[PDB]
Amino acid sequence: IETVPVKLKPGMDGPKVKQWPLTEEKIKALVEICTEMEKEGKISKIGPENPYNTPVFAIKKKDSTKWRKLVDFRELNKRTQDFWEVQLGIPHPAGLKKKKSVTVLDVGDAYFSVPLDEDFRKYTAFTIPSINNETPGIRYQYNVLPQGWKGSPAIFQSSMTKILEPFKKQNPDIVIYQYMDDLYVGSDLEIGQHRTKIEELRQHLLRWGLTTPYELHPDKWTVQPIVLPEKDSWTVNDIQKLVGKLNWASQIYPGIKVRQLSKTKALTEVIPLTEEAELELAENREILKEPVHGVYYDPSKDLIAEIQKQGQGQWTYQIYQEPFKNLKTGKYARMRGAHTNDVKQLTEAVQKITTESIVIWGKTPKFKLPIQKETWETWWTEYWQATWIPEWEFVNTPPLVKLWYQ
Amino acid sequence: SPIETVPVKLKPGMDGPKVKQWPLTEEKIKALVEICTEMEKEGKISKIGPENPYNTPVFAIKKKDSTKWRKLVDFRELNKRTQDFWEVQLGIPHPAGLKKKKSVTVLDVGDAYFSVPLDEDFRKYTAFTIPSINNETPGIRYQYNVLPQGWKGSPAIFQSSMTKILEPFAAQNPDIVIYQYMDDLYVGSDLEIGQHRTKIEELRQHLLRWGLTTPDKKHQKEPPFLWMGYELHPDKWTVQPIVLPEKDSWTVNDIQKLVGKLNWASQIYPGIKVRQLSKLLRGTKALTEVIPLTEEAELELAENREILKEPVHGVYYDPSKDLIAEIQKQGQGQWTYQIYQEPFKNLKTGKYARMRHTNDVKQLTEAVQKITTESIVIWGKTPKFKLPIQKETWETWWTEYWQATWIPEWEFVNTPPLVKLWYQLEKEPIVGAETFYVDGAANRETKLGKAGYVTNKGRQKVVPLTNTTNQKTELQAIYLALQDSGLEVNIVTDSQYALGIIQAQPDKSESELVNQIIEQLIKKEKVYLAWVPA
Ligand SMILES: N#Cc1ccc2c(Oc3ccc(OS(=O)(=O)F)cc3OCCn3ccc(=O)[nH]c3=O)cccc2c1
Repeated sequence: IETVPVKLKPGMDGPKVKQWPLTEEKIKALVEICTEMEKEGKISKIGPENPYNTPVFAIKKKDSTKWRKLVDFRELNKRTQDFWEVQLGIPHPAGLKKKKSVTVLDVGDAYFSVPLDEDFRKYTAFTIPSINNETPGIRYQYNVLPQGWKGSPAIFQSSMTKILEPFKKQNPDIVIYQYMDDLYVGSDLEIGQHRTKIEELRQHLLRWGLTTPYELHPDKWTVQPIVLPEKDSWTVNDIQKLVGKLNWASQIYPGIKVRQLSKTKALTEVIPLTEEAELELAENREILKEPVHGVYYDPSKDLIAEIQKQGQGQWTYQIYQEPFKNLKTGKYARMRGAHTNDVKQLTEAVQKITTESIVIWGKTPKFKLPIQKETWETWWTEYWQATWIPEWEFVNTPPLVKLWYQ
Repeated sequence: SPIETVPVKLKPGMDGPKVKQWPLTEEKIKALVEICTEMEKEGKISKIGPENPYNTPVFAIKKKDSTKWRKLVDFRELNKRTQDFWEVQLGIPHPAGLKKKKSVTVLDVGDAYFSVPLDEDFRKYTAFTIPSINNETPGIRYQYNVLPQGWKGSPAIFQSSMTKILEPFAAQNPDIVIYQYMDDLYVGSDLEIGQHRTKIEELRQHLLRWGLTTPDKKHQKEPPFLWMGYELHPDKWTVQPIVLPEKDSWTVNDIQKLVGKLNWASQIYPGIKVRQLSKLLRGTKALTEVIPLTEEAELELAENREILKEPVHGVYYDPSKDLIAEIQKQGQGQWTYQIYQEPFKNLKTGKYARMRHTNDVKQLTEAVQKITTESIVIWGKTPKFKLPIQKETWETWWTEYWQATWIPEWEFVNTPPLVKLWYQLEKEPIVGAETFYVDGAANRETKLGKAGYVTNKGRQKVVPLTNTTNQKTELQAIYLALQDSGLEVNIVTDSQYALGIIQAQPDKSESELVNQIIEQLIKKEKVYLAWVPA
């Protein structure tokens, strides 16, 4: 099979990203994985004439007791795919977000059966690192379509469309969308009917040579409503926090009636709700009930996700592209009795938000994560169960607005 | 020389060097021809002249004299034009991470670059010229067959070549560990000394069969080894002796160098401080201006002079015995730590300083993070921690902090100064306590301002302020309300800045006002701060 030629964006040079230091455990797992890969043709050792590099990591995908290699191809994706969303794009179905159940099948192993353009392999270099700078580091490049690269499913989509065509014929109501290594498969069936259909698709893929080794429900109540507290008795400081919350929402919603509620008592003194005050409160709860105006998804600008830690395992998030023009807000919360911690919750939340973002727009967002950069860079792999990796950056000034999104 | 070459191409769309050969003395020309025929005799440079349009300058000099001159080539114009390579050793192994071997040998490899071949189709770009008498007579033209001295590709290609030559001997000798550095090999083994020396001779012979020469005498001086500013003894490591100078005046350069040597020493000497001594550097980047030493910095320099008077050593790493790090607070944002496996000899030491209103527990957490990173680099695992903080203190801080934080396996140590939380604001307002509606304001131009309060009981104060800012007066209003209230007080400000600073629960600051506010918040019993729009 001939190779699809890959000529990346003019003037752009290849990735030159440093490799993170790793635990001995993970270095050993990487050496094992890569020795089998070299033995099978998928990667080859390289020399000093190849200056590029692309980070690698060891994770455990889908709660397995066996390791898995994860290549961070973000830099190479920006440097090639920004002309391979154009030349070889995969169109994103606008109806996948509307099916009542959506399952995510991993179909990554597929790419390993297709060779990669020889002139391109240089740019898939990666270093398995040594401890204490003791040995040079082991240098590989790919000879087959690598998982994690956005060009692989692009190149493979002709094959994927052909393999899937008999199923798509037998099931014309089902939606199938390929994001990098996963088919997202949506249906309006009962959950058991849906599971039956998903296993039929598994066996259809299998009897065509695609090995494949947890459902979403995107009737998920898009941008969530904020509610004012409801109380039998209203104190001075209750009126104060209510006023302050309602003034912050003047940035998102325009028509919050304020003055009737703004009219040197002690904080704990209970002030009775005026007729004009309860009038303004009702008008404001109503003007909050409805969704926002002018909020439309622009497909030229990037998506932005912000997360806030709420305590007791709760986390709120907003996804937007213009401030206060939220495209989607929601709330994540880990298991009630499970042994979890902050960074575990942050990682599962980032993953959940990214999957939602794929289902809805076919793009991932850039995260503004509430966490020390070096902490995240050290611990994010320990719970990362996904094969893609979103862009991110770190917040260090806190929201003195914390409750306003709870 | 039977070594497989590495293919090298030029940066895309460039030609080779066509530089001028600015002639020099005839005696230099004679010395150059002597060394050039002696280097051709060994096939390192072959002489082909006619159809090569490329040229690179050549100079001659004597530095370390065996009664002989030496030839060198300014390869700048060629280096600028050749492709990038895989970089280099990107840093140094730390001695604390080495594992003791019963023997180690150092092997300096000889004319390393000149005994590794250069890719054939690239050799034309190394071409250079010798003139006779200022272009009155033509000169002789050469090119290189081997890695030229100081060319961009020589180090990484020599590393790759040496690694490949080593791996056959490495595979017929799994009991032996070979480490590479720019020109050296370090060979360690737990073989009996006679066997270790037989293997070192076998390795030398192996390398000789590939063109690489090696010290034929007794090998590089026995331990201790003076390597990369370290001293490596068969059972310990330390830094090479660090001598701080005593002088009257100090330029910014001299304090830069003193701060540097102190940081270097801090990896094994426990207790070194650099806070008040580099507070001098932040002023500007002017190189030769003389800086007056402060009194704090003078005590700091003396204090380091003392803790540096007696030598200290570190041990090497035992992978069978677990890894421990223990942390201590020092002072003005300064922390130290020790990493050990046993109680009388550290693997290494170190210090953490704060960069930027700060908090002790958050600072400890950043120290744990710096150490965790270093541990993963040096040894490939993370230490178990010994921290001067209590599980309830820390559990309280991280359950309330706005960032996520990873709190590794840690055990509490009761060495003072303990790390604690000194005050905690109320979550809900306080019944029975006075309420202070505080505000403050300055003027951007006149730098005059006011701070004041009105309380629900009818109490009112206004105090004037000179040389202040809106934020300074905003905090001064809160300070007034704390000064003039009882042990329970509700305070109401319209200053996001103020509420942010104070809600951060800082412990100290480089701002005396916030320190007085902190001492009040410690003195008070229940304080509920609250915010309203301006
Ligand atoms: N010039 C120079 C120089 C010399 C030697 C170096 C060096 O030796 C070693 C090589 C492999 C080793 O094996 S390993 O890392 O466990 F796999 C362990 C090693 O020396 C660590 C323990 N040590 C050290 C000295 C000693 O006398 N006695 C002893 O015990 C390592 C790095 C840099 C070196 C630089």
